[PDB]
Amino acid sequence: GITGTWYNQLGSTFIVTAGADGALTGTYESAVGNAESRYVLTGRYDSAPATDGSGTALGWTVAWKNNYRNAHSATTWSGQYVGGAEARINTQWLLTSGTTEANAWKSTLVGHDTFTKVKP
Amino acid sequence: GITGTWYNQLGSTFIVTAGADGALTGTYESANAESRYVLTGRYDSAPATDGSGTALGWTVAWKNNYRNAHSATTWSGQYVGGAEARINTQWLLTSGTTEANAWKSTLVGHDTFTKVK
Amino acid sequence: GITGTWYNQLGSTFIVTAGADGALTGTYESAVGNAESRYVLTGRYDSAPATDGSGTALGWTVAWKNNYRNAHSATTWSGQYVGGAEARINTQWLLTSGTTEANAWKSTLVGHDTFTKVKP
Amino acid sequence: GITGTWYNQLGSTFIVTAGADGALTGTYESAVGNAESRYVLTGRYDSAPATDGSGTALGWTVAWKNNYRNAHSATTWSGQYVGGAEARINTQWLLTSGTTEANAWKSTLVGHDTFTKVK
Repeated sequence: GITGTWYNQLGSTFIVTAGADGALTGTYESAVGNAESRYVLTGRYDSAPATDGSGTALGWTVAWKNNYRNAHSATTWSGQYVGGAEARINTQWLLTSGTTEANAWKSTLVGHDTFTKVKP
Repeated sequence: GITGTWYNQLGSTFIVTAGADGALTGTYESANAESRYVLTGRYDSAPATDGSGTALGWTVAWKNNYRNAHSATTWSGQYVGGAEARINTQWLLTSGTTEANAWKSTLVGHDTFTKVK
Repeated sequence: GITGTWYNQLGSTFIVTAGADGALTGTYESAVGNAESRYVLTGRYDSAPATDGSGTALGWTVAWKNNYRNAHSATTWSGQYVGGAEARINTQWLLTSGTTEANAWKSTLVGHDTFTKVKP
Repeated sequence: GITGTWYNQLGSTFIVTAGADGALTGTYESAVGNAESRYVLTGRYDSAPATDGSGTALGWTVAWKNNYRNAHSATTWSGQYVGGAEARINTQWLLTSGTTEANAWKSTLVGHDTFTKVK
């Protein structure tokens, strides 16, 4: 299932637990950006997905502050878990930095990450 | 500043508690009990005091005890304080799909939340 | 109609002609970023929209190179024209910079611009 | 290196010409290539990219109307071209459908496409 240790295409490590209530909890370690060591993540997933072959919708957030660094920014990943021999979580993400109003136009980066339970 | 009730531009409301450890927890109401959903996210608990906003994000999976849309939305944005406080966000809404339909799985948009209806 | 001079919420100037064949042509002047004066734009729009009250889908691109500056980047706006007493073009945009492979993860900004024929 | 035929991860094809001063013009079609699947594309690219190893920024639009069909929608692709023996155009896209104002919240899909010179 969703619970386990995942890696994206760039080597970031996503350690997550999916609870019966639809909760996601865990830690994220980023291979890119103004980040070091582990950061808390929380999110939600559909705990009763369809039975027609569709994936399981989910999302989570990391605020890029821990006991060692603060980048004044947060990323959300939105996507779906696809089961099978090679389980996969396919996502698109938004990374918003705190900015002044004059700089808000350049506050948000966008991209896509794919996660598997094997390293890239 | 973040803790409390917020209203978007389209008739949605949420109530959130911003914890001292960076947690966001609360309830999102898209329009009655049947429209209330759990929300969970994170925010920068030590933002700059230089005029910059406070970065944050949260997720709602659209399942409750009454309904299930097999989908989830994430909002990514920043809180801006003061007399006209705002949470300015962009969002991604992913639906569970088959592989053949995955190309059309994700909608994108924006929401602005205020403390006054 | 779409043809005319439009302004976004930041005061950028969008001068566009919508041709009978679905073509958009014109110039863009940005209120923000590494930009000076007018840049070429081209795009497309639905020249026969639905008659059920729906807006008119459209999109356009600016590469941020002109005779004065080159930011090595390009923005695409995707949206729809909404007729009314206060005509409006509502868009979401992607701004991709040319980067190295190691920096590609942070190559693309995302935002939303709304245009009217009156300057705010 | 941009001019020619490109193929995405899901079968789609485009034939583009990159003009000297930054114009992109061409046709976007399905893998089958029948006339009913072909649409005009136009866009722009950086005609003087950096020389430090960075990609070439570009974008283009297709409105999904041709002489045969009209889906009342348009897609923009924003990305960069990377040359070499394994040349690529790496993009993210936005697909906006015409909607009423009440449905505007669900008007815009987002995704990503990677284009290569071989199928």
